[PDB]
Amino acid sequence: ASKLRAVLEKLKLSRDDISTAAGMVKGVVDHLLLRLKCDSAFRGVGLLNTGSYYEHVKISAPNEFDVMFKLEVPRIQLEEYSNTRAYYFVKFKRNENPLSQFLEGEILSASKMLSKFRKIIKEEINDIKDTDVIMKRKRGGSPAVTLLISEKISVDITLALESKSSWPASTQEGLRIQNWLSAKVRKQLRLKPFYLVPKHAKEGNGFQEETWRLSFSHIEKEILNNHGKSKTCCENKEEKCCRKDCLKLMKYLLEQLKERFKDKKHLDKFSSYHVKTAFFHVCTQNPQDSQWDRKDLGLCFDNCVTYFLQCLRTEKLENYFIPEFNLFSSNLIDKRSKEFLTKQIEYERNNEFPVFDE
Ligand SMILES: Nc1nc(=O)c2ncn([C@@H]3O[C@@H]4COP(=O)(O)O[C@H]5[C@@H](O)[C@H](n6cnc7c(N)ncnc76)O[C@@H]5COP(=O)(O)O[C@@H]3[C@@H]4O)c2[nH]1
Ligand SMILES: [Zn+2]
Repeated sequence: ASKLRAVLEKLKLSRDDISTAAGMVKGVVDHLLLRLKCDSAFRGVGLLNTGSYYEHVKISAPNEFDVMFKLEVPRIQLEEYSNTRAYYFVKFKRNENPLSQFLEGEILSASKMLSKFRKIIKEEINDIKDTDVIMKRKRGGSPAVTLLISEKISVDITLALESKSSWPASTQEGLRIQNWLSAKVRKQLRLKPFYLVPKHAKEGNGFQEETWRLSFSHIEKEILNNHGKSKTCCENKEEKCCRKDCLKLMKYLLEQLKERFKDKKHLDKFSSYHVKTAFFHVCTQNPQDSQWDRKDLGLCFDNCVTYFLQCLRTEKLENYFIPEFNLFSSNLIDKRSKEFLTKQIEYERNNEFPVFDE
């Protein structure tokens, strides 16, 4: 526990780097919001509130940042890419929109949208003269256009259609927070927009470049900051839970494991979204603030680690919002690599976590 307090103390020692670093990110992002609004399609574009540093800037890892550009898109009609409960075709309600230039039938093409997004951004980068910034569009069908700044700091930018209609059927039994946050809050949250991002649905070898995927990062941000059964959790000397510290340690335990196997990238498919998602399932499972007292940090950390282990062991980690979307299927992650991480976390848990030593 005091070993873990030590670990949290160290992480705090870099709270000011990711302060100044994030101020660069916010600075560049604003340049983009200007040029994109000039375009007719992306006219009503704006920043989505998903991050802690500077209100729109999310931190996934040290020196990795994350921004969502939301775009209001009236009259959405969804067609599920069937049996893949998170992936959707997108249609307008038949009568005209400016997004017209991206249709492929009755369908809004994701990659067609993504392509113009990119040329607009790549064009602003080829113009700015103060800083050296570059493009890194590399990874496997990601919706993220990724900028790199002064060879140190990297930003994921995501286009996000905003639908203000009722969440789709695949989320009906998701966001199971009624025991934790309340039936009341779940109705409030599920009244809020949802977002579609242009991560395409695989077709085996390639993709289906007209399919979007659901996102709820703004809900994730809210249930992280408004995290207690008590409405006054973490607001006074008497209600200090360790919920946020427990998510930080989990994210950090994954990053340290990832460095140790930097040789062959044996764990490269694991992700802080996996640790976050699993941490939400624990909160659902332990709903009371009494179950996250601050002086019980070591116990709470174990609770998080075992459920993660169990998720790796069972090859099942449900998306928090779409219960039939299994982030740990073999569609997505090989049997072999999940075995790998179970062995290394199991050992880490059984020996007071030597990965956190000096
Ligand atoms: N900035 C950003 N926002 C996204 O929504 C997102 N979705 C994918 N990616 C990247 O595309 C690639 C494809 O991974 P896949 O989608 O098959 O599994 C993903 C994805 O299902 C899930 N995930 C990550 N972010 C989100 C998110 N905001 N909403 C839902 N699921 C997410 O966790 C898995 C690990 O992905 P990452 O390894 O962290 O980055 C992925 C990866 O590079 C994203 N990058
Ligand atoms: Zn709290």
